[PDB]
Amino acid sequence: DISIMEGMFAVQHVHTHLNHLRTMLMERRIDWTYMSSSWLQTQLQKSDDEMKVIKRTARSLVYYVKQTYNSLTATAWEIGLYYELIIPRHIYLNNWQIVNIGHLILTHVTLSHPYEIINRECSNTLYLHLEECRRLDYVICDVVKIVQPCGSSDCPVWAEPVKEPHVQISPLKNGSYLVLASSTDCQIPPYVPSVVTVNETTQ
Amino acid sequence: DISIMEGMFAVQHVHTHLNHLRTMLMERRIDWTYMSSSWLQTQLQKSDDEMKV
Amino acid sequence: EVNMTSIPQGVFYQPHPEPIIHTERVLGLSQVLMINSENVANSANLSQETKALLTEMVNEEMQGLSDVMIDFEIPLGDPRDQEQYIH
Amino acid sequence: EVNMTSIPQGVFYQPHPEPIIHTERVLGLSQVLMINSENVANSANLSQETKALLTEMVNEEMQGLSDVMIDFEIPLGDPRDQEQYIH
Amino acid sequence: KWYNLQNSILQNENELTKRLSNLTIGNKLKNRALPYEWAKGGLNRLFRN
Ligand SMILES: *[C@@H]1O[C@H](CO)[C@@H](O[C@@H]2O[C@H](CO)[C@@H](O[C@@H]3O[C@H](CO)[C@@H](O)[C@H](O)[C@@H]3O)[C@H](O)[C@H]2NC(C)=O)[C@H](O)[C@H]1NC(C)=O
Ligand SMILES: *[C@@H]1O[C@H](CO)[C@@H](O)[C@H](O)[C@H]1NC(C)=O
Ligand SMILES: *[C@@H]1O[C@H](CO)[C@@H](O)[C@H](O)[C@H]1NC(C)=O
Repeated sequence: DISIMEGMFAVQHVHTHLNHLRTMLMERRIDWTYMSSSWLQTQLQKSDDEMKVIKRTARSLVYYVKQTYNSLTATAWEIGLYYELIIPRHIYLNNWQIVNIGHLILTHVTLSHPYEIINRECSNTLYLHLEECRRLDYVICDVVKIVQPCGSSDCPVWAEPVKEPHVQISPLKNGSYLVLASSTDCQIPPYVPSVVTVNETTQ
Repeated sequence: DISIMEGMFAVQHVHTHLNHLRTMLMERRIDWTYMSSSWLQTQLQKSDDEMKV
Repeated sequence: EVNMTSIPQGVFYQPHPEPIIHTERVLGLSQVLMINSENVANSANLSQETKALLTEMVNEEMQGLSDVMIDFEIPLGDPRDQEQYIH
Repeated sequence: EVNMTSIPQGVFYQPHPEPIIHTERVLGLSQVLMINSENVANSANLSQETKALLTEMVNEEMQGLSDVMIDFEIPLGDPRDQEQYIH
Repeated sequence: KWYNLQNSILQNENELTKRLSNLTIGNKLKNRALPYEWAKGGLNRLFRN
């Protein structure tokens, strides 16, 4: 009995990993535990950190599952996998998004910026304009362009008439609020955008 | 041998839950079995049914 | 009480912590998995009775996977050619 | 045979059983998991030989998870500031 | 022996197609593709004993 129960543990251990592989395959991902992935790091020369992005954003497709041996104490199966890999060119690990509020003087005035992302990963800041981006895991974009910071650059100014009161409030995702109000019922300077944080609930 | 095989069951039990957590993390979800989530129900006052959403 | 800070020119910056990849090209590959139980049986020390307990699990898992896959063929050549279709 | 019912004004109603949330705001948080095997070993009664069987599993699972994560840093402050970058 | 489980289905198909194309005249197989009992000049190139 102990001889049998010792071998049963290996069966359970294999069962867990096989179930995980089945879940990953039904999920149109790739289980890299079952695949080597070491041969393609040398064929195309990439860093260790750049290979993780390639591994993470891979999509798979199963086009045949078959059984070749059907003995009572032995079995053999085959799965055909077709998968697609996305090769990157840059990574841009440190990013900041830009929100434009402007000021009102009614007339609402907002400056126009060509760039949308600021990169501080390098020593100098980079200004990136993104086009046709896809939101799957990390942001995937076909084209990103470096542009000048509204200097060696030109920025149009657009002003639109708006009626009073025209108050706008935006949550800041860290608990603060962005307020742009012509009128002032709370202790807030008018006509100037402000960041507001409160200790208790107030209106 | 029985002393070893008794402790092996706990290892298997931990392995199952750790694999589930890894799947959830690769899936950009949150495994609430590994996280408390009881402190933020009091900081922001919400009903039991509103916390499930 | 309230806390304040005046934005100078009405421009604010959001963290936005997700990376940006800027892909270059996409590649496609094919591969076969070849699940076999004899290798696992030999690596372990199964005794002709736990082998049947392993093949049963492998068979049921593989059948469960195979119950939702359509078993088609991958196009690789040219639609016009007749020799490939004849083959 | 057929079954009939005349719609009075040409307007019909679909079940549509999914809920509708109408969000208010979005928040962001950070947290650390701190996986440790000593707590599990102490809670159980491992005997200096099943401990090595537990650390092996924990290590292989954690390495499998770590093989697909890029290990970047979360932006939290202001892009202009030089002191944070110097630090 | 060239037909085995260690190869994939496509691999076996390519093996069979190449061997059949090499050892066939019209639609008739060569004697060398048969066992020694089936033909005088058999070399077991395609079948086995
Ligand atoms: C949510 O994030 C925003 C954006 O960072 C925070 O607003 C900023 O908070 C910092 C920290 O207090 C402010 O810096 C301070 O500026 C004053 C000058 O008025 C200076 O004397 C202090 O020594 C300190 O450096 C910053 O001005 C403020 N506004 C910005 C950056 O536009 C906000 O506090 C965050 N909310 C929470 C609840 O964490
Ligand atoms: C708000 O200002 C008060 C003093 O005016 C200060 O004690 C408190 O820490 C501030 N709250 C913040 C910065 O969140
Ligand atoms: C259709 O009408 C017949 C009688 O006209 C009735 O017996 C049958 O139950 C009806 N089918 C429905 C309501 O689905």
